[PDB]
Amino acid sequence: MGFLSGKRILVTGVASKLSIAYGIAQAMHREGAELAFTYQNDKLKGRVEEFAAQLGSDIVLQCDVAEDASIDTMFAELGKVWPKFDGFVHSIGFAPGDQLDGDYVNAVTREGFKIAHDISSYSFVAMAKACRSMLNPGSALLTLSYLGAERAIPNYNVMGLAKASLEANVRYMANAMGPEGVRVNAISAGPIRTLAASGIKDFRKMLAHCEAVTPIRRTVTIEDVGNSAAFLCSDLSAGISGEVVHVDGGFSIAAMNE
Amino acid sequence: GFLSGKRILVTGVASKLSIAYGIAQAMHREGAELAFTYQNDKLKGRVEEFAAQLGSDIVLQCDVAEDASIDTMFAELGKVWPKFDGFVHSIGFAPGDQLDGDYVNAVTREGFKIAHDISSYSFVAMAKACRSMLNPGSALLTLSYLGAERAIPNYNVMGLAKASLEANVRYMANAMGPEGVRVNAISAGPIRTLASGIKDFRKMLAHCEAVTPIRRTVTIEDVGNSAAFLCSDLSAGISGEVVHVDGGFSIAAMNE
Ligand SMILES: NC(=O)c1ccc[n+]([C@@H]2O[C@H](COP(=O)([O-])OP(=O)(O)OC[C@H]3O[C@@H](n4cnc5c(N)ncnc54)[C@H](O)[C@@H]3O)[C@@H](O)[C@H]2O)c1
Ligand SMILES: NC(=O)c1ccc[n+]([C@@H]2O[C@H](COP(=O)([O-])OP(=O)(O)OC[C@H]3O[C@@H](n4cnc5c(N)ncnc54)[C@H](O)[C@@H]3O)[C@@H](O)[C@H]2O)c1
Ligand SMILES: Cc1c(CN(C)C(=O)CCc2cnc3c(c2)CCC(=O)N3)oc2ccccc12
Ligand SMILES: Cc1c(CN(C)C(=O)CCc2cnc3c(c2)CCC(=O)N3)oc2ccccc12
Repeated sequence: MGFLSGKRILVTGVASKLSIAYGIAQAMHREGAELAFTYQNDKLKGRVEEFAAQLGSDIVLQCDVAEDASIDTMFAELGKVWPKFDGFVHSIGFAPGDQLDGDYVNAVTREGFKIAHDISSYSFVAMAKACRSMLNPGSALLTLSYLGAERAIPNYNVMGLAKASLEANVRYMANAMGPEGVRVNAISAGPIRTLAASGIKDFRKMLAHCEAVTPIRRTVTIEDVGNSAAFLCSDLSAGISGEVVHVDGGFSIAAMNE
Repeated sequence: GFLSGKRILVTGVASKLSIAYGIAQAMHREGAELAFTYQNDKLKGRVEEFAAQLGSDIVLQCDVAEDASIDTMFAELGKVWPKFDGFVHSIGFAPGDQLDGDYVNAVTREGFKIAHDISSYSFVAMAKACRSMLNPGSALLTLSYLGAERAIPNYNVMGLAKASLEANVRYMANAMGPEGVRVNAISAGPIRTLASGIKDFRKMLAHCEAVTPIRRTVTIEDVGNSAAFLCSDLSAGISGEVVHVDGGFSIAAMNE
């Protein structure tokens, strides 16, 4: 048996075999976790049920994180099979496409700001509120952030604020839930070409420039972050809570190349 | 006055204890011309009174929850200050219920929505509205708290809003830099005002004094001076920065 052996983990945001959530699910199953999955729309229902079936999982439940009721119904359905379980992965992020186009202060709008912060930052607590009573002692919660939280990156715009809010969310959640044996962490992942990479401007050239100046000298993959994710949600990470772990290849800690 | 020749809009003054009151009169002392805003009909009188005490005639209605109110405010300001040299963003709010006890139990979607709407978005929304009017060498300022960067009990979602605000500072600074605009934040230490009203320690909290390097909590005058400096040409080399004005409380750990 590998680590995460006796663990039951819920994985959100699996929209593709390219999704970060797929890479994470693969690693967690390889390490022997019993998984459950969610999907937003009925367009995804077909795909997620198969990825879940490949990974050996009967549990595949709809959930749009915009709605408090949707979240409650999902954890009620999950309760029928998983009365208690050992945490979940928050791999959801959205902001109206047009918000990420050009100059930040031009693009940004009150509604763009709301949706971005609601879906990418609050969604994480909403979900933790709904299943708090089901979490086992020693359980672990994980989310995914980007360097845009810490720095001003062109055309990332409002998402950077949502991610900043999210990283603070990890901190407060970890602090609130610590005492009851629950750890909350985040992975600040490097740039990967997934469903969130389109229709982003200059994404090809951005990865090329990013792979030249990142110390490890390659762009990170969904396997690398899946591995860290599995570790963060495992008892090997029992001493880590409220932390924003950079699975960056070392990009963020360098400056001025070449 | 190192702030002389500058016209700066100060918001969020509602009391002599108010943090913007300290900033305004520090800004006044250094020869700046000031304009003010008030959120409510309730505040109008007090903001008019202090505006008069600082030699200002420009006092305008502005609720930053409404885009129309902001645009009407800057439209009304345009008639007197067609162009000016930036503003001070001393505004924050979450429903009171949100700032009490366990964060996860306290927080709601609506409480999160308002917290972020009023405390973070309003800052850029205001910049958005007056971007046309901002002179080269203009400077924007906002006020934050350590709860952005660490988990403070009973600060709760305000910490998330503040974190968003501090990120907003960097993005605003990066976007508006090329047009000669600077955008920074003062992360102030705890002060007795607001308004902070109905907050649990609080005086227990106010005993940071024992743990804070300078052996006291920071004052409205300390923040006022720093804010004046940050909005002057003296701080021409500083942009997108979160300057901690809390007597070095943030940089210390385990002082008994
Ligand atoms: N470059 C990257 O791709 C990158 C880097 C760092 C962090 N991340 C983060 O990782 C997470 C996954 O992003 P990705 O790009 O790897 O794959 P992705 O594009 O599939 O992620 C988006 C996910 O959001 C879900 N979704 C959208 N809105 C929803 C909502 N309100 N409720 C429920 N489901 C909804 C979809 O199922 C989808 O899987 C995001 O939070 C993203 O911010 C990605
Ligand atoms: N006092 C502290 O302990 C402390 C510490 C660090 C930072 N700050 C920050 O300083 C700023 C002002 O706080 P203060 O201590 O001066 O108390 P205060 O109560 O005087 O300031 C809050 C201000 O928000 C304004 N306001 C509320 N909702 C509004 C809206 N939608 N539109 C327009 N105006 C609205 C009020 O008029 C008021 O002037 C806040 O942003 C707070 O986050 C305060
Ligand atoms: C990296 C990187 C990403 C990936 N990433 C870390 C993200 O957080 C992406 C977030 C995202 C949120 N909402 C939407 C989209 C992407 C695409 C299309 C859409 O309609 N909505 O996106 C960027 C956008 C601009 C700059 C860099 C990046
Ligand atoms: C310091 C400090 C403050 C002050 N501060 C830095 C803040 O950033 C905001 C305080 C605040 C924001 N919104 C409201 C209230 C206080 C009271 C009543 C109300 O209706 N809304 O508040 C705290 C709350 C808990 C712990 C510390 C603090």
